[PDB]
Amino acid sequence: ATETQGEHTFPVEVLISGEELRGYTAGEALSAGEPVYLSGDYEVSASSADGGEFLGVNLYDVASGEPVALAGDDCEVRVEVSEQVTANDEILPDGLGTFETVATSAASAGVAIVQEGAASGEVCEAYIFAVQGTTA
Amino acid sequence: ATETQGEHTFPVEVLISGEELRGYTAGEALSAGEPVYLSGDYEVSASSADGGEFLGVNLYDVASGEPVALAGDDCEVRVEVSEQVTANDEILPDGLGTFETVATSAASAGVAIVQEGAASGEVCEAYIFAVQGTTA
Amino acid sequence: ATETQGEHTFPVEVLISGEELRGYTAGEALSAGEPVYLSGDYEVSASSADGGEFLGVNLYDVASGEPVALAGDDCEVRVEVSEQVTANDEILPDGLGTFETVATSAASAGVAIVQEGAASGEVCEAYIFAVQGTTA
Amino acid sequence: ASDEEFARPTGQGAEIRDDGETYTTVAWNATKLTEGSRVTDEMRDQAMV
Amino acid sequence: FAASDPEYVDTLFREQLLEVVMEGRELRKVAREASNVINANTRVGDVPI
Ligand SMILES: [K+]
Ligand SMILES: [Mg+2]
Ligand SMILES: [Mg+2]
Ligand SMILES: [Mg+2]
Ligand SMILES: [Mg+2]
Repeated sequence: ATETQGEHTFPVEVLISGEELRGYTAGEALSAGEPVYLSGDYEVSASSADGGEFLGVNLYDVASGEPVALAGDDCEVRVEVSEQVTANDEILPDGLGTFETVATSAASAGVAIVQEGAASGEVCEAYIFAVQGTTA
Repeated sequence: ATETQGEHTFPVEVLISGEELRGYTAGEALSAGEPVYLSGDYEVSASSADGGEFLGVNLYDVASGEPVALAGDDCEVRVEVSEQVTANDEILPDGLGTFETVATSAASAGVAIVQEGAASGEVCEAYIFAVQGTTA
Repeated sequence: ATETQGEHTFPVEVLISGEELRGYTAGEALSAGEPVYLSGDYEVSASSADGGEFLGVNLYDVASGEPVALAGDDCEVRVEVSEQVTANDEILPDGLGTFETVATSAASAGVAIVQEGAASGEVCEAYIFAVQGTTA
Repeated sequence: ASDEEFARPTGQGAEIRDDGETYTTVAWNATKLTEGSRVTDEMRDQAMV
Repeated sequence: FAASDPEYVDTLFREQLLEVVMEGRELRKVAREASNVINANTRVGDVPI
């Protein structure tokens, strides 16, 4: 996620509000605003599509094995979307480093609610409210 | 919601506990204790029945276009119910400015859990645990 | 749960992190790490199996009728499992004062996610994210 | 206050008449404007500013 | 007419709000007189009989 002010591109501040900021270890190289899930014991990797793989979003860029700050549920976040989102859309991880709507995905429940709408490839503002692990 | 004490009517304190207190713009006239959902970008309106429309409860009375405060999830709240609720009932908006049980609605999951039971038209004490939005 | 250091036994602390520490009345004798649900008006009892019965975990040992502190959602907890948990596993009440995987239960959705894997009868580190009640 | 008006022509020994100052109000309804930011302690140390 | 308080009741002054808030129903406080009061050092304890 990035913001334009003239010729300049700026790093988007992922966190709008919230205090659910938690330490994990990176299972791989992660980028800011990337949705993540537990890949091992206190270890997080980037989410695949279609649900069951969401703990939060990564707050700054990490290499593999490094300590990650994660924004969980109870956080308002600036996040990138792969499609058009309206306000009140439920979104979950896309598998592509982004969020997509529950409507588009093969899943049936989301992890964040869209507070400010955005086009494909733009930054929405969302509230994280849920976690998805494995249910079998 | 309101409380009769002889000749007097008192406002009911919507917020029992919690710090999930977040700023939005009212899309219509809203009253204290009323359930709401996102109708536009950071704009909130009164929820309709059968789920997919809940962000929080309106904390104080507002006219259309005014800045509103909401209690979201991890708030304990005082709210008005359209039917008898016992403890451990899951509740969601009824579309009438009040709450009903998941069991009565066409929805399959709620947004709050009843801690203190109430009769129809009276104040229950509930804990907000989820938000519900558009899933298609 | 407990820890051995030579001849000495020490209690395990249930709460790893989190501040959703809320007060209820015990409806039975409850032990540290025990999952509970609302049995009555602000009154909590030990959860049965297969979902629809979870508000939090009991933070310290209590007798019947005594005030109890619960960790709710937003809390990282040290809790005991009946089976092998891996990271990312969703867990919910077992009916035995312990936790089992959503995979093992008749339920489709969990209340906590396992962060640190553990064997049968051992202590996992888990994050509580949801509450469950009566949906009919 | 109401606008300045004009005194009235009068006979001698006659009753003076009233057109006293009449009043109204203008309302204000202040809106809360807020701004916030957060910085980590390590950022605060390391930054050149 | 002229200038009277019924006209300018919100225009030239505010209706008083009394600085004293009058009480609700007060329940009868007796226990401190009606029993022996023990300032305990501990939340749990026992009294010898
Ligand atoms: K939450
Ligand atoms: Mg908050
Ligand atoms: Mg005369
Ligand atoms: Mg005149
Ligand atoms: Mg004793």
